[PDB]
Amino acid sequence: MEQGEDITSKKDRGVLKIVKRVGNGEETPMIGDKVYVHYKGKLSNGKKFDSSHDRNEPFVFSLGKGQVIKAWDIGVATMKKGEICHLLCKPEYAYGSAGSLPGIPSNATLFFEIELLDFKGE
Repeated sequence: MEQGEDITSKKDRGVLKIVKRVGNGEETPMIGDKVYVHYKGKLSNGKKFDSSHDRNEPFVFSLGKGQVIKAWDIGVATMKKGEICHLLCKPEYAYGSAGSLPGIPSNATLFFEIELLDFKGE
């Protein structure tokens, strides 16, 4: 039984996490860390709207700086190196009413698969 963990501060089930592969040790990235991920995102219809693998390149960002949707700044901060999770993201924690068009509609829930490849201090 794989139940989603609500990892929001407001506990409004806006970001739900399920671990699919356990990572190494207990360390998680800190705000400001450079993080390296592979990911896939699907819309509710099951079609991919995004994927780093489809670009053949890991995605890199600084954690906690708003360089990614809120759901990722929250979610990746909970991941161990080597961890794979699924992350369900309500639009309020993603692209909201604006969307990111044309690929991500307004008011869309996003369904991610994320692998935390590595992270390091700023």
